[PDB]
Amino acid sequence: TLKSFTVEKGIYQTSNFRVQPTESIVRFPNITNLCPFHEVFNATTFASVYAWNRKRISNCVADYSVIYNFAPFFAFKCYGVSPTKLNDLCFTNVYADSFVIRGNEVSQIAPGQTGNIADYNYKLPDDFTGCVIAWNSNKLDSKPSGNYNYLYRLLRKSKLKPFERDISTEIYQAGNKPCNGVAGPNCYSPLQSYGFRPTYGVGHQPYRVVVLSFELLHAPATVCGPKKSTNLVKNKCVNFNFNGLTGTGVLTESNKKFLPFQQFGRDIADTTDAVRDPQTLEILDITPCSFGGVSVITPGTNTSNQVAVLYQGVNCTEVPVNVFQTRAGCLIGAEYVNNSYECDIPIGAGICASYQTQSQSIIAYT
Amino acid sequence: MSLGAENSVAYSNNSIAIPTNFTISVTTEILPVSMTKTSVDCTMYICGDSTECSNLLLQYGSFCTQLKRALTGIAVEQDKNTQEVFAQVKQIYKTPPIKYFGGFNFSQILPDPSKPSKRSFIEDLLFNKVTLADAGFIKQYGDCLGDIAARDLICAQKFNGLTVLPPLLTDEMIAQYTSALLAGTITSGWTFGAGAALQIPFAMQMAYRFNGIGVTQNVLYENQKLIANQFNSAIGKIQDSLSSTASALGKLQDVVNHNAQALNTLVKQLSSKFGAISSVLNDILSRLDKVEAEVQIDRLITGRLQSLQTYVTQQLIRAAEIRASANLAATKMSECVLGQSKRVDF
Amino acid sequence: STECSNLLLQYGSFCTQLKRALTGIAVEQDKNTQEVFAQVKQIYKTPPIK
Amino acid sequence: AARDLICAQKFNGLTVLPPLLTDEMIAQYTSALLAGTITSGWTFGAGAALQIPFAMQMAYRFNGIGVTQNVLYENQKLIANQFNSAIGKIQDSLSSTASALGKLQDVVNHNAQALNTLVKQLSSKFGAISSVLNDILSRLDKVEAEVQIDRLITGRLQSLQTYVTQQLIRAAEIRASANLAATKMSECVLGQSKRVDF
Amino acid sequence: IDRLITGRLQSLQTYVTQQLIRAAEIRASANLAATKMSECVLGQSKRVDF
Amino acid sequence: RTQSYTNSFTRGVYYPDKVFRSSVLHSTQDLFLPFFSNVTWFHAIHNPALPFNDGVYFASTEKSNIIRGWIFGTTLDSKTQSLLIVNNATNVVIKVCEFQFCNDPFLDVYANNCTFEYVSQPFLMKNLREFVFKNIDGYFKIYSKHTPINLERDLPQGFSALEPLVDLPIGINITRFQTLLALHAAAYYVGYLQPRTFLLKYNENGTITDAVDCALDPLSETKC
Ligand SMILES: *[C@@H]1O[C@H](CO)[C@@H](O[C@@H]2O[C@H](CO)[C@@H](O)[C@H](O)[C@H]2NC(C)=O)[C@H](O)[C@H]1NC(C)=O
Ligand SMILES: *[C@@H]1O[C@H](CO)[C@@H](O)[C@H](O)[C@H]1NC(C)=O
Ligand SMILES: *[C@@H]1O[C@H](CO)[C@@H](O)[C@H](O)[C@H]1NC(C)=O
Ligand SMILES: *[C@@H]1O[C@H](CO)[C@@H](O)[C@H](O)[C@H]1NC(C)=O
Ligand SMILES: *[C@@H]1O[C@H](CO)[C@@H](O)[C@H](O)[C@H]1NC(C)=O
Ligand SMILES: *[C@@H]1O[C@H](CO)[C@@H](O)[C@H](O)[C@H]1NC(C)=O
Ligand SMILES: *[C@@H]1O[C@H](CO)[C@@H](O)[C@H](O)[C@H]1NC(C)=O
Ligand SMILES: *[C@@H]1O[C@H](CO)[C@@H](O)[C@H](O)[C@H]1NC(C)=O
Repeated sequence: TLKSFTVEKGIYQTSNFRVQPTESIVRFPNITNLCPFHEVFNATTFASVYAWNRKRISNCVADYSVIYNFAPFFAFKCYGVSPTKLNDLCFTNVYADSFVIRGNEVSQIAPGQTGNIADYNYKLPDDFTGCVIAWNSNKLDSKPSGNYNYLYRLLRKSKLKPFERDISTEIYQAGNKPCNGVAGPNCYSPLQSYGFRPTYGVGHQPYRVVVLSFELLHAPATVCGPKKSTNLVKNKCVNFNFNGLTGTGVLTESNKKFLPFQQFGRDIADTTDAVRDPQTLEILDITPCSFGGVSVITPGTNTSNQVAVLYQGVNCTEVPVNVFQTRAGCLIGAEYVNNSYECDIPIGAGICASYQTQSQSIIAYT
Repeated sequence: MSLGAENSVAYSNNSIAIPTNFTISVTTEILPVSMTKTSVDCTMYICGDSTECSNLLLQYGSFCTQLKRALTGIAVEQDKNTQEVFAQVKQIYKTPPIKYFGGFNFSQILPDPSKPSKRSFIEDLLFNKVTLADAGFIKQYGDCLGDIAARDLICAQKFNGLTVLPPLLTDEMIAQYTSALLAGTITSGWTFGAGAALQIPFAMQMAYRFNGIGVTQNVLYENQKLIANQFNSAIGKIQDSLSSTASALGKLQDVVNHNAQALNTLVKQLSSKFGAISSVLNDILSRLDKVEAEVQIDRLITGRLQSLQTYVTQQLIRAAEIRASANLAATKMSECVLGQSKRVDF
Repeated sequence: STECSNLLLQYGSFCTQLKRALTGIAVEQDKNTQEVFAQVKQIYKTPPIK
Repeated sequence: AARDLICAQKFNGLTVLPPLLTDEMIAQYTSALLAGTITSGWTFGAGAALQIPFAMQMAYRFNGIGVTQNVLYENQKLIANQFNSAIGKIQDSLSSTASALGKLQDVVNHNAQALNTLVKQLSSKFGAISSVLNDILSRLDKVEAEVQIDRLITGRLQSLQTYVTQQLIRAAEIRASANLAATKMSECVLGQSKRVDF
Repeated sequence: IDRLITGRLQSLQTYVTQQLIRAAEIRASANLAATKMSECVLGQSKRVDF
Repeated sequence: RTQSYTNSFTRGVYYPDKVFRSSVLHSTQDLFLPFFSNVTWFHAIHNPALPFNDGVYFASTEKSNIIRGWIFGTTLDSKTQSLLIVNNATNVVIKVCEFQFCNDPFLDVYANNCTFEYVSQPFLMKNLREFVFKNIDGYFKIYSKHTPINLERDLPQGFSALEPLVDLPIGINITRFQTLLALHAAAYYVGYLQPRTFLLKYNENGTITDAVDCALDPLSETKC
């Protein structure tokens, strides 16, 4: 760490030591239910742009590997999560949405966009955590002479916000007069149809879109995945998987009176300090296992190759990554004498070290 | 605002004014010497035992080596400042057991063995006046091995890679140095700062001190009891003013407070996103694929590295200011205490 | 600009410490002038005769 | 006329605060110090001001050098005329040459050019497509304008941090010079100094 | 190239800041040395341990 | 009805997130009730639907549980899906669809593909009953606090915190609301929420003891 073959007399800081965890704690939920994707990916007719059936999905183990056997999407186009990590990362509530739009309208089902579907139909939010599945659909829902069952508002007065379903068959008109259905000059086409035909260009062909919103919250432990849960250990440095948060540390007895709705333990530095057990309700505490700095005390290499090691700021019983306890840590390799000399190598709060003849050895004194 | 009272001194061609009496007044001056020594680990602060973050941090070169070098230089400089101010005497002088120094009461500045850390009355008042911060320069992890009571501030500071080193000289050694300086100054005079300590009675030493400022030494010997009473009343007035008012040690209080709030801001900088999608590294690592999580981790690494460089630069500037004040305090200890000074307002 | 402010809010507390540093410099300048010039308890006046 | 530098510096978000003590109060403090050191000598800095004739103060100040006081009183017209010529030389040296006050000129110039550079830093693109923010908001969609805004924010934050660090270093230098000036006001004006070249 | 430019600019700015702080320390030491040359060499000093 | 007017008197706060903290001071960008605002003392004796602007403070001092249920909807004329909240004795009945007898329902206590239904514990629990309602991201949050008091003339002073009880994931679009007046006088307090930047003080437990309205006066701006 000094990039040299000869070190001089003094005290040097070299690295840091950290104790490694033994095993892991996995306490995933236990839901003995599964959800069928067959009733959401190949229904006979899906929806219009505003008739999108909100299939709210909760309390079922979801297998995310068999989705590729369904209708041919090119890629599992997600925003925020990668489509191989859903088997272990788990969410709180999944909403299923489905609508049929044009070819040059799929780009508005991205988080943050403007256009016609992004303004007059179901607009995805800018902070959207989920997956959108879309494909070309001139095989099933492409009945000729205009498929008028999938019919859309071309013009709308106001912005249609996310989760603001508008099933109104009413009229929008503006500018001079009340209209009451006079289609020519004033009371134009209220809610027209797409006219899905196979004679259209590929930029305007019908496209079926399936939207799954894998949202994230600090809510109580609802719907999760197929990860195999394990048992519990305590009072030692192990990894944990308490609900969704993970890390390492030592779990001790608590004396903080949590309110019955409060669960998590976020700190000043936005780390978790005291979190609730998901199954056997005991609201314990989190503290990380032992670490600190390590420093090497040596004379010159032209004198000797002996060293003394100072583990800074630990009680000297949790040492592994002569024994003397110091206010600045604990010292290994130096014998404490009941004498007093001038300070040669400074260590800590009044303790120094030197290389004296009292057999040559490294001694520590006040 | 008012600059002061208007005064018009009666100057004339042959008029002079000469004092006929005197007052002995003892003032107080407070000077900082050293601040808190800190050391910061880069890997636990920026990354927090993540291998992927360490691999992306290895490409940034050697910023952390020079950050550690700057912090170690500041930490050595603090011990040098304390040793330069206090450790000026060669031998630890001791006061004789008979406490008679011509009628002057030194019982509030001389130590007493009633308490384990042998400090005087005024030193005890000064140590109790500064409300210290957390400042975990002791074996702090023994208290945080078991999470008890509520969340502390030094403990969350420690858990993110920030470590406070203890000072080289303890408080009782500084009190021993101060007691040696008092025992030299009362007994020997200015002779112990120029060679061997030569004893002299305190009345004859104070006669030398009056002879140094242009007053004839017979004024002391004819007014010894009055001067001793004035000195005792001034010492009691300083003791009462320190016991009553708690707003005189503001420089040392600011020395504590600045190093508290710099570490608090360095801890609070970990909660920011810096343009990424999460402030927690594990959520970024578990949610996304390789390339996007590398982009988010690069954003977090740049933000945390910028905050750490800002902290190190602020510590270097404060260390320069503290070193200037420590040099001033060393000069004042060398000139006011170990001798008599002719520099006015010094 | 509202969008720039919402993007700047994600950068932490750099603005607060920059403002604190400049406030410290601004107070220190007045401390320097006061400790250099204001060295008299009373404002003395020269006699009318010169 | 035209747009001033100070108007643009004000408009960009930078404000210059006035000092607490106006120049009239500084002049009052200086005149009080001069009146004290003319009438009373050094006695106004050690307690109450005690009046004394100026020839007696000059005799004491010769006697502190190593020259006896009979040298003054037998030569008082010569010291008076030499001091009059020496103080009349100062206005001749200062009414024509303008290079003596270069330290105060540098104190003004550095704090002008730092604000000039920090204002000039606002026209840089820092890798974006335009330095004007409203063009970015009116020209692009949400995500791309957010990318350009992040680039501009990083550049302007770096410029502000560089300005603050340079001001901190200059404040340390100015404080060291102010401490030296306070020591010189204490020791040269309020008394007599035996220190050589001080 | 923009990434490399940002990294090298940051390293150069860090070097300039450390050189400025070192220059301030060296200037304080040089002022002390000039005072000691003016007082110890050019005269006799009454200040203790100066 | 009768529109008597009074003041807020330093109440209307709630826990913003379900995260425990203690002995810390925290600042939240949320939609709290402003301090010393203009609330209305409604006496229901003679009633169109009041607007739902970003949240309702809704409160009642009724001992005998006259105020029972609530209705929500955009048009509320059997044209939109709307919402129905029924506190049926020791149960809660929530319907996302509508029946719409008339403009004021007056259910006689003497549906086109409904989506969500709900049942739970009774909704209600010297009495100051407080429900803060809001609708953010399609979620209908419910806050509650049982407040024993000693003043029965207006809103009493002091400080108390409102705890969340039941969370709903549905509601879509709500811009009108109306209390229930089913007969088998009355008084209900209503206030309007606005976005604020409150700073909260936590005790040794997770109890909000004091708070400051950060835009009420320059002293509170200094405290922020
Ligand atoms: C010089 O001053 C001292 C006090 O500053 C004077 O001592 C006081 O004398 C009066 C009576 O003369 C007593 O009532 C006080 O108690 C004394 N004070 C102290 C502290 O001893 C002293 O008399 C003055 N001498 C002259 C010549 O004026
Ligand atoms: C999961 O375990 C808890 C208790 O350990 C039990 O109450 C619950 O019914 C279990 N869930 C299922 C789906 O069996
Ligand atoms: C989905 O259902 C339709 C009709 O029920 C069927 O034709 C189609 O093959 C199904 N999809 C798959 C992938 O089998
Ligand atoms: C921590 O160190 C102290 C000091 O020796 C000791 O008394 C105490 O037992 C230690 N704690 C342990 C070993 O848990
Ligand atoms: C000296 O002062 C006195 C009193 O003001 C005055 O009468 C006298 O004329 C002065 N001496 C001279 C030479 O002016
Ligand atoms: C002054 O000295 C006497 C000893 O003669 C001592 O008893 C007394 O306590 C001293 N005064 C103070 C304030 O300590
Ligand atoms: C509330 O609004 C009414 C409207 O006229 C007004 O008279 C009353 O003073 C207001 N109350 C306040 C501001 O406390
Ligand atoms: C915190 O909770 C405990 C246990 O209920 C209680 O004894 C204590 O008084 C509470 N402290 C408060 C409310 O400040």
